[PDB]
Amino acid sequence: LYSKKDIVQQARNLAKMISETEEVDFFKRAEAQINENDKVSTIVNQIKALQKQAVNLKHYEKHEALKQVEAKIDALQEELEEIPVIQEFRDSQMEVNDLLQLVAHTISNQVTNEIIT
Amino acid sequence: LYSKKDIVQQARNLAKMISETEEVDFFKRAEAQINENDKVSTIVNQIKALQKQAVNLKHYEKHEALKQVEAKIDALQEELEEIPVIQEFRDSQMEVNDLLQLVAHTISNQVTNEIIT
Amino acid sequence: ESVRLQSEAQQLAEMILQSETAENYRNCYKRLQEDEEAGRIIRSFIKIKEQYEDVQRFGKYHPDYREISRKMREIKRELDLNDKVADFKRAENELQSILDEVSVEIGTAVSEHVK
Amino acid sequence: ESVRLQSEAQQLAEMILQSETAENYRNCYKRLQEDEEAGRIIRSFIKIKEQYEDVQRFGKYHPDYREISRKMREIKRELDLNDKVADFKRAENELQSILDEVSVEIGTAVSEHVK
Repeated sequence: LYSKKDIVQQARNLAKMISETEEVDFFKRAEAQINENDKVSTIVNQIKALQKQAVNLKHYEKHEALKQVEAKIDALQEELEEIPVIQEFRDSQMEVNDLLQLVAHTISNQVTNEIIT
Repeated sequence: LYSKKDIVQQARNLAKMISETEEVDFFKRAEAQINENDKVSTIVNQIKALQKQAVNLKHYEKHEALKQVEAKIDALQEELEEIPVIQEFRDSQMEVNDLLQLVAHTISNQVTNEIIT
Repeated sequence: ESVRLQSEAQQLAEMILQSETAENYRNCYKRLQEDEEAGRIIRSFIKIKEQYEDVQRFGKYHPDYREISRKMREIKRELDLNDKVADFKRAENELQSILDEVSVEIGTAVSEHVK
Repeated sequence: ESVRLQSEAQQLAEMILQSETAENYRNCYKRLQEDEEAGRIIRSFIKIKEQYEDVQRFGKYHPDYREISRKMREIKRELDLNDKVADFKRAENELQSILDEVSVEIGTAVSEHVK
């Protein structure tokens, strides 16, 4: 019989064996290209400052002012979501997630079927 | 303005006005014919006794015996559900329920729409 | 024979509509709509809700699964303790009760009306 | 290149399967299946559940809406306090945890494996 430490180790290797995949490898590659992109870096800092300005407009109870900045932030995020480099990232992330899900499922399903002799 | 007593009275009349309908009138009529039926009266008393015998088999810890009677009760109810006189009743009950539902809905929906001027 | 039911259900509803519970519901909603910070909290809740749901369907592997879940819990707690929100949510239920006591009352004098 | 993943996920699962948590889950289920009064309660719960759901979709106007709802609550409370049931439901979760700690572990050394 095995303890939870044996099983957590066995899993930590499979996790590396999962980092050793096309999918994960693609992910890091799209991850590289988005902060390298100085249109993305522009918005993530434009909004970063706009977010900090909203903290002040919270203290300074100003309905119209805080929502002017709020409407400008939310729209700038949606506009940032239309950049193809982040569009690639969002997909690769999902593809990685699916493999992790599939792996996790194949495991629980073997266990849940085989458990009762 | 009206108190909850005014509104509960106004409702109690509409309730009578609902008892003054084809639907409710049909219901009582099918209700009459099922206890008048001495096949239904047979099973409802056959099972009534079988149910009381199960109380004894609860005290007297007897797996096989209590489930012999249990399997005989559940099947006798399903067999009772196949009687056309109760089949009629079950439908008329649903038809009455629908009018009550419709009435109740038409009321909440008027209120929920009209409430905000 | 048919209208006699609609007309009375309309009276009953128009009664509920010009009842104390209604005139209150109204004023509480007006107080909430006119309130701006309750608005700030509400607009936020709207944004976090969507984010939460997206992450929720993405699964527990998502980077901000833990965070967005806290952000969700926390914004709710801001509505929960906002007076104008709280006040309206109470006013909403008082009315919902009026509606149900009526629904029950309609059902009672039909069950007993058989005997 | 492909099998290398299945084979290791199968090892990990066969490990969980011959783990202390599994051998327990097994024996608790055997204890429950062999138990007869837990069976009496379970068979009942099965019947009440169906009744409850039927009444539930019929709406609050149903004659036994209140009753079947109590009957439901009460039978649950019989399972809740049945030792053999309780014991198994705990054993079920211990295993479910093993599964999730594993799921998390797979996800951790992928998030950090980027750096």
